[PDB]
Amino acid sequence: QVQLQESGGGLVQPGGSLRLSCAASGFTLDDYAIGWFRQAPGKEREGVLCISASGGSTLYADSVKGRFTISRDKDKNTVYLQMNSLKPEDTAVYYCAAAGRLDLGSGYVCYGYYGTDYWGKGTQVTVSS
Amino acid sequence: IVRFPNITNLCPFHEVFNATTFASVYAWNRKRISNCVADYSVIYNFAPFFAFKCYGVSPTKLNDLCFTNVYADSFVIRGNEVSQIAPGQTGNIADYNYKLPDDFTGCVIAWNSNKLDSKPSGNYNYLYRLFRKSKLKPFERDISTEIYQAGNKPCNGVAGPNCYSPLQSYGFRPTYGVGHQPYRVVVLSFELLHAPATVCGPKKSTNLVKNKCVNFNFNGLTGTGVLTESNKKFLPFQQFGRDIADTTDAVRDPQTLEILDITPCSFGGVSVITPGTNTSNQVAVLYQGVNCTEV
Amino acid sequence: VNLITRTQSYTNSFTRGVYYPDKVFRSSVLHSTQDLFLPFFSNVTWFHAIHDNPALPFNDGVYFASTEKSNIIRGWIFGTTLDSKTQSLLIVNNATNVVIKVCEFQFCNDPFLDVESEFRVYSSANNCTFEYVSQPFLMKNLREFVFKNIDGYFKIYSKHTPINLERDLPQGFSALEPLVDLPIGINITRFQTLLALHRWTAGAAAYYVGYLQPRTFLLKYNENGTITDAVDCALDPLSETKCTLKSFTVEKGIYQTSNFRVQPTESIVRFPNITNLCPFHEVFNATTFASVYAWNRKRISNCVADYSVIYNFAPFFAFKCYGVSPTKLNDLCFTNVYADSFVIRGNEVSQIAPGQTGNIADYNYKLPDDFTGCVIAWNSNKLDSKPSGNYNYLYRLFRKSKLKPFERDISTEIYQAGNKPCNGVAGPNCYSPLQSYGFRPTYGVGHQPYRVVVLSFELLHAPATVCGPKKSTNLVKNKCVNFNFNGLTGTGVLTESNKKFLPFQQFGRDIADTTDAVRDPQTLEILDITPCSFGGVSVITPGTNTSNQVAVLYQGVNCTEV
Amino acid sequence: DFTGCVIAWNSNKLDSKPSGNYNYLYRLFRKSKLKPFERDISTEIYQAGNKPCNGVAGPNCYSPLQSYGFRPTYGVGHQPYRVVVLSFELLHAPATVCGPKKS
Ligand SMILES: *[C@@H]1O[C@H](CO)[C@@H](O)[C@H](O)[C@H]1NC(C)=O
Ligand SMILES: *[C@@H]1O[C@H](CO)[C@@H](O)[C@H](O)[C@H]1NC(C)=O
Repeated sequence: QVQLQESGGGLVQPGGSLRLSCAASGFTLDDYAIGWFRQAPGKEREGVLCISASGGSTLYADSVKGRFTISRDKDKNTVYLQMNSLKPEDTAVYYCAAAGRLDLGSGYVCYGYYGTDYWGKGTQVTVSS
Repeated sequence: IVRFPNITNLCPFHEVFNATTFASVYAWNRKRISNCVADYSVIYNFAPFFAFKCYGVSPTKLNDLCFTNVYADSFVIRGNEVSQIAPGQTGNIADYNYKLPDDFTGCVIAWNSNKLDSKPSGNYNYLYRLFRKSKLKPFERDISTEIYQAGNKPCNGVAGPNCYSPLQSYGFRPTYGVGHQPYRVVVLSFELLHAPATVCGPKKSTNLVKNKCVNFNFNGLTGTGVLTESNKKFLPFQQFGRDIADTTDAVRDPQTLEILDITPCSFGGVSVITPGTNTSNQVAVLYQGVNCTEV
Repeated sequence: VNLITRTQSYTNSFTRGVYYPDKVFRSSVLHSTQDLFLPFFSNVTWFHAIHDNPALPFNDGVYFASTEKSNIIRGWIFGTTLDSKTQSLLIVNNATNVVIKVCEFQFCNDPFLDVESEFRVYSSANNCTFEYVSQPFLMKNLREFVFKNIDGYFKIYSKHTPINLERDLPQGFSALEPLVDLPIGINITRFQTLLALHRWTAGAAAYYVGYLQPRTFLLKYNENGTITDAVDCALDPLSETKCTLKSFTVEKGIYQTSNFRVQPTESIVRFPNITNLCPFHEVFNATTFASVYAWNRKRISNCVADYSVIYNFAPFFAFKCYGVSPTKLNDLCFTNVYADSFVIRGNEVSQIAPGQTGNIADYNYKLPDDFTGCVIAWNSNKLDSKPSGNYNYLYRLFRKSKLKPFERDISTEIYQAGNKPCNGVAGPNCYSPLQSYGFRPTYGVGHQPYRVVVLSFELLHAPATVCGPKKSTNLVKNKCVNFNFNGLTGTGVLTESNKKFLPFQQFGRDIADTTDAVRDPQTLEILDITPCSFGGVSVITPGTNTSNQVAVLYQGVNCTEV
Repeated sequence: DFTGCVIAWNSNKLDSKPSGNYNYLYRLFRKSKLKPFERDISTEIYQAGNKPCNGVAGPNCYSPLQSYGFRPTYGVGHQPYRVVVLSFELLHAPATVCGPKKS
């Protein structure tokens, strides 16, 4: 029922721009924290960026702060990623992931990192360098 | 002989009783079933439960009565909270997730789900409401998610002091006790004969007989009569057609569009002709106004 | 946008609009029914729209007719005011299906189809109650439809007939066949019809609209069950003869059809005698209000109670009444009025209501749960409060049992709450069941003193004495009029009674066990009663094979009154 | 054609316990309806299927004896009630029952 499919990518020169989007179909959780992940060949996959679902509290990683822009639209239940000024170390296998929000301490808190329920097939983003 | 309507559809009990996924208790899935024939004997073959639990009707008496609409509410709850699924119940689920009117006329089927809703790490996709300002009204659900406030100061969108989240994630494990195992619950509610009914069992209209004096209860009409073929042109949607005496003479069938005629069964009077009793005991019997063939 | 104009001509109805009253087959018989129909030779508004106030009233039902062949007409809308404040019907036709909705849509001045959108029809739907989908109805021709709403049930009948090149409605007969019934159940006072125009483009349309009335009809089924002729029962006396005799042919002779009477026109009002006016000024404002434990009670009778001037006596907000209405107190008439004025606490103002319990209720002042009257409470902090603190007001605190309705307690003593007798000394387990109210101008709203006046009205069990100044307009002297006299409903033509009703007499019984002289309580006048003129109607006519001319004879009445 | 007196009083004060009173049972299933003023004490496994029940309450095997649940917190219609009914046999034989009328 729940499926995560991504679109976009390719090979661009350094300093270029790309648009990546992963569409969530059949999602039913009321509160959830979807995340985007990347994994270069030879390195462990790590969290990149995520925002809250209720109001959109944006969070970023240090290495992609500013250069990565995200937006979540509830009309299509699809999250869109904007990347500009791409650099050679950004070449990796990029994935989209979806997971529910943690419920501890009687509050609404969105958590990423590991422990993700669902994942996408992934895409390849390469920099000519 | 008897009457039944033209229902040929089969009610879809396969999709509701098993769909490899269940909605949460706070947001219970509700489906309406109508305009079909419901076979409740095949329900046992879809879910691994023990026995039915019906209040307004009996489990063995669901294939005879004809209802207008059927409502099916499906969810998954904890093992010990199944007791809270009963008329006039009190508890977290009773007044915060699912409330039932005290005049419930239906059935409830609950059965364990330890082999599908339990994980070694721990299931967390099922949540139930914990805090609510007021008790839930009958047949009412809550979907809105917000930050519950139990203090004078506003929560202001931050779960600080006197700020809580009324959505607790269920903890399901394969090593948990029986009262904590996840259980699938389906509640079926029936509507009595207020509108033309649409859901009941497929018993023929007694395979309409011909050329015989017959008793009958046609759609609540009790009587007797002789039924024959018809040569009258009933317009597309007539059900009963009367005479000068305002009594029916030509009729349709709610199980097959046929036109038939009604006559009264033959009857008459009996007269006895005797000589004087002082003469002899021999008598003669005469049937008034009847041909000497039927007698 | 406003882009359509409309013109209205008028024509006769001829003999059209007879639908199968019941879905029952008959053969070669005549059936008399009573239902809604279009009365024959009635009034028809030929509408012609061209590219406007499409606010066409609905009444009880609607008969619609059209002769266009381009399928320009589509759907219908029904409602009572057709805004977002009330629900409305959304029967819209389509070449594929048909959809009906009920919701508080916002229709503009002229809903229409863009053609395939209905945004101009309505902006949005907020609180919807019903939806329905089915097969469409509409499929050189004359198309007739009849829509009605009985017992919350919406029924449509239709017929498509072939017509030659004829300017007006053709004669003959054509039955209407039922198509649809739905359970909507709303009030609908008017309806509109929608048109579809491509884009815009010029267009024209024409149709006929009529309203129906509940009448008694007679119908003739042929040998196949198709209606070929019908006869009205309230068109002309010959039709009445046909309906009574139950045939389509009337032979030479004289027949009796029905009776005639003179209908009443007005009504006559006869109130009790009036000489004085009620002294309302000595109760609401007297610079003195009795204590709650010992409340005053004033009896008001034999006067006119002008409740309108009550607002000018005390600075209160509004009345509150249980068995009567504050604005309707000037019409109903009561034999007795009781006034109970007292002073209570601000929070105790809410403690005067049937089915309530409190310290004041069961110990000071009690009223029956069937109380019929009004209560008026107003703050008096500027008169009953002192800087030192008011001390005159007292209220009872202890009592052995609850007070019965309309019971007061004034007797004082030393309440005993112990086994030993009090012996007249307030020592241990001996208290005083009378505490003084503490009133100060610096206290809160709920602790400020409040003056409460309770007015209790007695129903019409005795001769009435207290009510408003209703004029007893004399019922002229020669009018067939009805009369309502203290529960007696009657009718007749009524002169002045010369009869000598001695002062005790109020009603006059005739030989036939009925009144023939009545009494007005406002002025001691007895009135003579006779029945309104009435008689029978007969019809004299030759055989129907000769002519339809008839003569009407009214029995026993000269040509002077109808 | 009943003629007689009926006296009913709520006895929730003595027939209700905190644990729940199951003292009273009712028959739920029966092959045929009951004649007037007839009881039924016989207890057996009701059979609702073609196969015999064989004394085992399995499939299509029910118990026509269901225990009542009486509690003091239940609704008025759910509270236990005690009913005493008096029925009279009229004069067909030498009458035996009547009040103290002096001869
Ligand atoms: C039709 O309606 C008009 C408008 O009131 C009226 O003046 C006219 O007399 C009516 N026609 C007939 C035949 O009554
Ligand atoms: C009635 O039907 C018969 C055949 O069904 C036909 O011959 C006859 O003409 C019909 N009646 C009329 C008045 O047309």
